[PDB]
Amino acid sequence: NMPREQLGVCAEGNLHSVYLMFNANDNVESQLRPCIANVAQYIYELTDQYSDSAFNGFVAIGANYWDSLYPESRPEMLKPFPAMQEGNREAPAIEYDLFVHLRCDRYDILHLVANEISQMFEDLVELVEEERGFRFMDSRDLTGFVDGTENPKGRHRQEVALVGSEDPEFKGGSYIHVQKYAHNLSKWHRLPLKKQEDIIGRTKQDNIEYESEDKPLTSHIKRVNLKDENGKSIEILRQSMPYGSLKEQGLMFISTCRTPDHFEKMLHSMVFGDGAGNHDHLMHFTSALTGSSFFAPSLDFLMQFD
Amino acid sequence: NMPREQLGVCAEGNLHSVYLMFNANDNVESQLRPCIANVAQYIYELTDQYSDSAFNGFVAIGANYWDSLYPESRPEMLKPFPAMQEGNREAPAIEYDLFVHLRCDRYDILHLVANEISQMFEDLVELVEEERGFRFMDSRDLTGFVDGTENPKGRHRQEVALVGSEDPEFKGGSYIHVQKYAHNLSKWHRLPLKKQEDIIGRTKQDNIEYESEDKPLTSHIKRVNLKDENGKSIEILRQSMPYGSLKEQGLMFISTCRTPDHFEKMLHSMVFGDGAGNHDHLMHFTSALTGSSFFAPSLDFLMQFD
Ligand code: HEM
Ligand code: HEM
Ligand code: NA
Ligand code: NA
Repeated sequence: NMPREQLGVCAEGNLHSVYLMFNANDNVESQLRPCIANVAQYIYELTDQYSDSAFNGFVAIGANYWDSLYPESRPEMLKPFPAMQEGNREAPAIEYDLFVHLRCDRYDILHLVANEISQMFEDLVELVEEERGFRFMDSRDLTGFVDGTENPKGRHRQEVALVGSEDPEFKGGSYIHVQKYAHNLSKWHRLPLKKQEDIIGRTKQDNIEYESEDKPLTSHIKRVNLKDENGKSIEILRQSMPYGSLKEQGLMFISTCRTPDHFEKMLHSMVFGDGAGNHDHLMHFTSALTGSSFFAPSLDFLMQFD
Repeated sequence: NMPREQLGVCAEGNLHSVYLMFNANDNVESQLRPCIANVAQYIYELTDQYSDSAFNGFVAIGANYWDSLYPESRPEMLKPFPAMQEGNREAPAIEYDLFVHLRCDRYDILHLVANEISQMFEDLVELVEEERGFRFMDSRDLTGFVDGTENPKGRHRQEVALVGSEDPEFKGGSYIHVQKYAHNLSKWHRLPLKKQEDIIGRTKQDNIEYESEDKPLTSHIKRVNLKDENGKSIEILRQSMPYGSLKEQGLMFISTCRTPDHFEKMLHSMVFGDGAGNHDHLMHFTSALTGSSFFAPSLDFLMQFD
């Protein structure tokens, strides 16, 4: 298995993270492609340098810019963010050329690395968005509920997240989708505890999954636990973290997967619901401000250039 | 000594911090004064609740708003930020009604506390500025030099920072000045090491103070180490931390002192220099974007209301 996946795609959780969205200047693709190689490599190398603080990271590339940078070849299923909307439940698409996802248990080291990576890009791209993620309590979303529990574990993570020999040229790569969710915390926190629990489908403190028969059809976990046309579970590996500040704060939702339709099917099920009009009531409490599709290739793919 | 100083004024350093600047709505002083009491108290109480992560904090009150909130009485020496400027060396004044200074070795807890404090203010004030500070490496400024070394230590901190029986009514309070310094890091980091060291007056890595005779008259430490009309050292207790992000980043300079002219004399010496036109060359590398004067009273002063 010659291609090497970037280490931050499947990494276990961290106390802190940085999210950097760049858009490229006109006609710079000849110069960026090798510069992206250096950055990808550096990010990999930093895993070992900063092992002490579990550093890890990845560089991913926007769906709408792939063909300016990599015109000769393409991931089989790559496409733009799947915009959708019903009522107040809006999932907009806002694409960026490049995404740099950085993680560590030390914040000072991410500040340093970010500064460094920014200098690596020279005057070839513009920084468009920057946000900083943080672990909240014992891996909780700012809603006060534990986020992460039913994620793939150990080697299953690789199985779920990484492209394999279905697409030989891009094996080691992952399909990435990012939604910046701005929570309405004042509205949420006026809910009685039982309502909160009924919206997620788990108890808050102890984080105990409801029994099947007890899960409401409008609950987050009922809506995003799907099975394929053959009964098999349809999974993703999420890497999301709380983010923001008083002005604006919520979840930086990140999906990683060997196929892009897993996230889409889940999102459809959340916005549009089950078919008897049972949608995801969690969506009454937060708003997705962005929606971006990327591909994060293997290191080896990124490096074959200049 | 009945008045109790707020615990965050003299606190030892922390890994993280939040800085919140609020301006009050029209004619709300009757309602704010007791609400400020609750907030001050809460911040104190949180020192014990979150001892595990060395939590501490203070609420301070702008020079230009003191008399709307506390018309009956005033700190003896309280006045606006001492604006000054020569050449490109600008120290502007931008005052805010209230400052909430929060600190902790855990960032998640500060996010929570900030959210909470914001809700305490209701619709009586507007949030105007928020920034987050962080320890960089072994307590270094983003210049790569250790910041803090010659600060007062142990009980001397209290001696330097806190008003005493010179002003009985406000004993336990401190005079606070805040400058948001935006560093030009690209410019700084093109300096050869010896130049950097010559600008600060200490060696970078080992942080060794230059000998007197070797300190250049334009070096930061030469300029801000002053003696009074009787030879005695003129001190302040700084509580500054690195802050910001790629868009903008530098030092959140914070001075705390029992008298406000200490910081002023230092700042004058930095901007205007020694008198043979030897100013502080550090100022060629960073720009002070804000300049705010506050008073942080004792808890007991703040609490005597409604
Ligand atoms: C405001 C944004 C969101 C929040 C606060 C949130 C929160 C949660 C929480 C608390 C859980 C239960 C703990 C766990 O099993 O991980 C969960 C489960 C899950 N979420 Fe979300 N989520 C959000 C958005 C999304 C989105 C947009 C998707 C997909 C497009 C998604 C997919 C999933 C999946 C696949 C599970 C595991 C369910 C299972 O199989 O048991 N989440 N989420
Ligand atoms: C860009 C903003 C600033 C930076 C990066 C900076 C950095 C430093 C550094 C690296 C030191 C030496 C280590 C130490 O003894 O603490 C120092 C010392 C000091 N600084 Fe600054 N400083 C800044 C602004 C200021 C300002 C605005 C003042 C006063 C208005 C000030 C007052 C002092 C004092 C009193 C000392 C101790 C000097 C001594 O007695 O040895 N600093 N500063
Ligand atoms: Na490098
Ligand atoms: Na409270």
